[PDB]
Amino acid sequence: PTAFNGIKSQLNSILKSNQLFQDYALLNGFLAFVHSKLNAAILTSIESQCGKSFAADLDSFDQSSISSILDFSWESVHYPIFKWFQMWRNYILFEKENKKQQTKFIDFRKMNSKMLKFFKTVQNFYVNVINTVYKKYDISVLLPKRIIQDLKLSDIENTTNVGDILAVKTFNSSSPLAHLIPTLFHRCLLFLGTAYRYKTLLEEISNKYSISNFKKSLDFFRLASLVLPSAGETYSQAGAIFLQTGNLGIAVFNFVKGMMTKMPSPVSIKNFGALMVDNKSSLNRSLHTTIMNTYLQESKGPRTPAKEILEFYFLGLFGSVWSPTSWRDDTKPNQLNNGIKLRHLENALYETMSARYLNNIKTIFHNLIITIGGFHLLLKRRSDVSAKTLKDLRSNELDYLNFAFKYIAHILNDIVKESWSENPEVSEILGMVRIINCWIKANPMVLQYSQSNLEFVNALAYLINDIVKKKPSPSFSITEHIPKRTYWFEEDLMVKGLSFVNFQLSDFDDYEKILEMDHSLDRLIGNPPLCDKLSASSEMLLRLQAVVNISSQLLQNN
Amino acid sequence: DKSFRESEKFNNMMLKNGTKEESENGREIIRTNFNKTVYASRGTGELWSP
Amino acid sequence: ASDNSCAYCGIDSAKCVIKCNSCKKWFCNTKNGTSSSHIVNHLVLSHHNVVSLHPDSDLGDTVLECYNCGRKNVFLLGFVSAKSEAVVVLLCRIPCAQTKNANWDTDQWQPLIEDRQLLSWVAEQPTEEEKLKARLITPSQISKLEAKWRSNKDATINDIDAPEEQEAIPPLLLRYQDAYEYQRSYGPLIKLEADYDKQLKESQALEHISVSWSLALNNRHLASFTLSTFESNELKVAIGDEMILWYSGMQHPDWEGRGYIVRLPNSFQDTFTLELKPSKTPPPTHLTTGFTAEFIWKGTSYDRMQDALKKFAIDKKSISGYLYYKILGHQVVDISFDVPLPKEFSIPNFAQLNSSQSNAVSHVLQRPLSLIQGPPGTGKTVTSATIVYHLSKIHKDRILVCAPSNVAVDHLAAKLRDLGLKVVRLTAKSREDVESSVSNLALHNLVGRGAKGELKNLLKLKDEVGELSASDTKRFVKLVRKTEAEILNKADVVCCTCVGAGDKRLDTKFRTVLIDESTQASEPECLIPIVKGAKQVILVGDHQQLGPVILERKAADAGLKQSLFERLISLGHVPIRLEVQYRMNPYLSEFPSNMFYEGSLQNGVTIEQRTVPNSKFPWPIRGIPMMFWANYGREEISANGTSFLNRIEAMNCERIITKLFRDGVKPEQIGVITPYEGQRAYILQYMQMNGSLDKDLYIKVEVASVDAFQGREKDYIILSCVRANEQQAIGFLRDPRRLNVGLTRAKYGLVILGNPRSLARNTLWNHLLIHFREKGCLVEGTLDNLQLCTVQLVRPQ
RNA sequence: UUUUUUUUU
Repeated sequence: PTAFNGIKSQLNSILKSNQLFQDYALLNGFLAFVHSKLNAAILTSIESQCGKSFAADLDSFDQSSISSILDFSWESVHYPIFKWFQMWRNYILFEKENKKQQTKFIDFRKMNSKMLKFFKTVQNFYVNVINTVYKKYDISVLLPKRIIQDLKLSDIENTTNVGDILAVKTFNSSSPLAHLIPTLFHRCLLFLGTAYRYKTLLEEISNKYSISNFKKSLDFFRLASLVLPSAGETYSQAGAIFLQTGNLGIAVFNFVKGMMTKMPSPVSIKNFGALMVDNKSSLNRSLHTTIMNTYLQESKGPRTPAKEILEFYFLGLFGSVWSPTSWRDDTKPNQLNNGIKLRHLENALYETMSARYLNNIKTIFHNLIITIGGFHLLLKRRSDVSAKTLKDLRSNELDYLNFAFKYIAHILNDIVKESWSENPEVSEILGMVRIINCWIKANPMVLQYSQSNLEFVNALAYLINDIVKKKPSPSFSITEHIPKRTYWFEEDLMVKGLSFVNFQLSDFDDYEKILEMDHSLDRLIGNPPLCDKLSASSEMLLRLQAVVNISSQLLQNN
Repeated sequence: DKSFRESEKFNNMMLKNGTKEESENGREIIRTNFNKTVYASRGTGELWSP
Repeated sequence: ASDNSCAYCGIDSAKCVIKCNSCKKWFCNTKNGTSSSHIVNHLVLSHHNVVSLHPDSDLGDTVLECYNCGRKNVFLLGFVSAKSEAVVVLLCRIPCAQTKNANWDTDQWQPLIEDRQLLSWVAEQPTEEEKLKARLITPSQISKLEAKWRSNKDATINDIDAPEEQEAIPPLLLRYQDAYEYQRSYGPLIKLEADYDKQLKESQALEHISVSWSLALNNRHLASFTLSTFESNELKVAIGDEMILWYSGMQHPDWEGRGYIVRLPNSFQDTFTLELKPSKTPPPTHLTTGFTAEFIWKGTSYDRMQDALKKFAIDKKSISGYLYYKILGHQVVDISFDVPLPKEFSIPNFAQLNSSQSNAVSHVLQRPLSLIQGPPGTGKTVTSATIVYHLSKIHKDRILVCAPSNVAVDHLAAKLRDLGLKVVRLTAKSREDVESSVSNLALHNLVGRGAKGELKNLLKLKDEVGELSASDTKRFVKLVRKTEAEILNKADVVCCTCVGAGDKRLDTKFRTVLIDESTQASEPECLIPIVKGAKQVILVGDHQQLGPVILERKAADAGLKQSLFERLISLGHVPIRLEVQYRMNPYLSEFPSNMFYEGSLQNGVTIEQRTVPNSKFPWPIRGIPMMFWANYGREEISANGTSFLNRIEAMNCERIITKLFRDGVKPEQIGVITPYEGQRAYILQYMQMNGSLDKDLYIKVEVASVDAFQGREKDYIILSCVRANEQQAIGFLRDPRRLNVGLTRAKYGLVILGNPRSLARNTLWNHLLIHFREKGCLVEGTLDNLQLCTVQLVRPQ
């Protein structure tokens, strides 16, 4: 920063000077200058890090230099330029004067020309960074080959010398470089995806945006999160992407997944609070407007609105239970501030998801994940001494426990019980029960609370009884031996790194076994070689074995 | 003009004394021997003085 | 009107008038009706340098002189604010104002002339009624009345009013009715040029020079005399010029001694060496002072081409009909030749030709005239050699090769000798004592070495004694003429300058003539060798580089600057261009090709080839050896009186020189070019004084002007714009040709200095600024800490 | 509102 401060101020002057309205060449040469020197600094940092031997102390390795460099590159050059662009379109589009719209149209055309130029420059900068780090170094052992092909690195010919082929294993933390390249790729994908979503905002004249326009950004953020799962800041950006298009349940799942990661994202916490604490926040009024719009469509619309009921009515239940003050009327605690009764809305959910679980199970799964994370973020909310036993729980969290276990027992009785046997292809049906039991076993206090809850216990007993009676496989039985797989399932990935399962689903004792045998990194991300790809049927039997084993282990002391 | 007449006579006799050809550009081109040369007519006229 | 009144406006106020020392006249300081004050106007128009203030003025009756050294050239002096309050010390610009002294801070030193005007404190401005009472005079009348002080010293505004004849010289025509009209149109300009060149050179008599005598290797007395640096720099002398060194005084009777110059002042010595011709009267070696040197003007340059014009206008057998009627520009049907084409155009054991040069060689052997246009670095030299060799083998005749530049003729002759042909070099009689790389091809050397019989004894006697008897001299000249005729008749090709074709020794008519870089010479200089009975003329030259420098201004206006190559191209002749370059980096090549060559030029070298690895020079963009280091200094006037110089650009260029030296580049790979001469001089002494590292490592660097650095190349070249004035007047850099010839000097890296604001007005420099800025090279500040410069380059419409 | 170079019996 001691060397980069002047250019930060130099960029600041240029925006304040407003010279870029006439002379884009100034901006282009300025960008060339900063690209040149930031690339030089990155190269110097990498070459200095590489020169150190393995015998050097880990404390002497400065891993945060390149991360700071690239964060400065986005937030201090690229993001401020995009902000100036944004204010500039705001000014011309929202010019309240009565000037002819044709002039605004030509100004808009100049917008597209210049911002395609600038976005092309920025994308060239990032893609050149990616290609260079792919060229001078070997990343096959550390990155999945899917990321290599999806980034189109395969067509990039590798010029590394044989003596330059670094001998670093898959997950050797002793080698420093096992982390800087993952962070570099993760943040490059992050900023490239932000560039694509921003450009999508730029190109559209109107403020109305559809999901179909942010496909590439969603992909890039997907590989971004795959590159490094232990970065909640990646999930928050996707949460914002789903935020502005009006998909809110997936959004809130994104923000919670972001904040309870090993490294929590403050922006995700601020966003969740805006949707959930600040009654004055416009996003909370967006939630209220769309929820009673959904109520109006349910009451008067020709058809039962299944999907958005299942999502936003659930958001209403989650609000009304999680933060009672801001939603339930002070006069009438049994109804929302919009006047919608809680019991009607809850029963509407029960009927709606019991009727249309199969078409919207993913939304229901996100409902499960938000419900289970809610208790943790609630006990984290405590400014007093944190809870350790059931006795320390206050009335609000006991009520939340009752509603959450009501939901769990209901849907276990109504969806998994009837749809597990008919639908082997739907892995979420059994992955949900795996999540429920893994989460109940990862935290002792919910486990103790579960044994006192009759609904959940009887639902689990009934599910075990149906699974046993149907006899899915001839050798299926209740055994204490933990089943092992050669890889991880989709629930393992989509619930990886989250503390309420202690950052990994432990229903299978095969993590080390997966590590010791080849393609371990690829198999850890659910993409093994085609030889070991078992059928979805075998997947359902293995999930059944794990579910019945853990459920019996839970019900032994019910 | 007398110069024009000299030009026309010189061009006509150059046309007569050579063989005809067509160039790559399409302009009519006369091929003539190196060892045979033609000196253009001069005439008389007044000369400037220092 | 009082004697103290201004000679131009008649203001009587002694707070504004100032006395000229040379002509004993008084001058004002106002800018009424002129862009400058009158005093400097008269100083530059009449060459005057010394001025004296009025007795009644605040300073008194004093003559402006330098404190430290005593120079009286007002263009040098300037005030320095002494550390003691209200104390003014007079110091010249150099070296007094740059040699640091603790009694005053020299960083605030300001020239006595600012904005073409003297300081108010030295000479105050006239009051408004004094301005309105003074008669108005426009610069036209200023120059007209100044023009006649050199004849009469009593001329005033009403005195002259002279309708001297200024006959409108006929402008040059494209297609003449006959040879007579061509000669009539050309003659007068040449007469004027000869007359005024003789006038300027004869006015350079060197008087009371201190001459040191020495003996040369050939037993010839050397007259080495030192002159002032200003006079030596103003001396437009080449090696081998002849003058008269005569002394008249009591110490020794009248003597006359003629000889040539074998040495010229350079960065090491400022001594003019005169090798005297052996004479019966011995030179007075015991004398050292009182000698006077008068240059012997020679009209042989003009009289020869006058004879050439006579031959063109008279002799029928002077030029073949086709080339005659093409030189006159008349319409004639195209003519080819019956020549068998060679099997392979390229010559074994020599350079291999590409497609473009193959086309050039192929299309040239079939037509009597054609024009070849060559961008710099392409290597026209090999094409010329191949064409000459193949034509000679085809026809087996004597071939003539001519070029305006002596060094160019030397290069072409060495190359032709490299092809195995028989080459004879015709050296000028004054230049017979001048060494060259092709000295073994000299015709005088050939007759001296191939001398046999009586010829050896005559040559030895002439060398030993110096003078021979009349009969012996006549036998000698007759026999050397015989030997020269035998040599030329035996020689395959003949080498002589474009002016050397007027020599009587070339009596034999020549049929095959090569004219090289014709544009560099004027039209008569290329018509000298074309009227000697040739049937095939081939003209090589490029019309996008510097051409003829015509001292006459009416001649240059009428068209004497238009060379034969340019006239033929204007006629309708389409040249054959070579579209590949082998010298400069593609980044260095993108602009000039795009602007001057329509972008058609292509790069025959790759980026890696023109890239120096592990270069520690802080270029604005890594990988792009080009930057624009802006400087906001102010231009001044050097000791000449018409040039300009800039000290800020000098210190910055010295800094860049040191920086490139710490990068490992040898001095021979780096040169400095300045469009103004006084700037070059100031750079020279500033480098030799303020060299941060060893001064030798700086003096080995070659520095010269743009025009004196044409046809050469260097690894690194620094361009200095110099011009930095408030009026945004650039001057003579408005022509794109000067910019074109400057950039292509550098092979690897290009550095440009100057003030971008003054240059921004010019459209050509505006586009240069655009191209430099858009590539992220427009910077400012210190070279170590360069940031981008954000001056508005596009004018708001 | 122009200052630079080529050539020379």
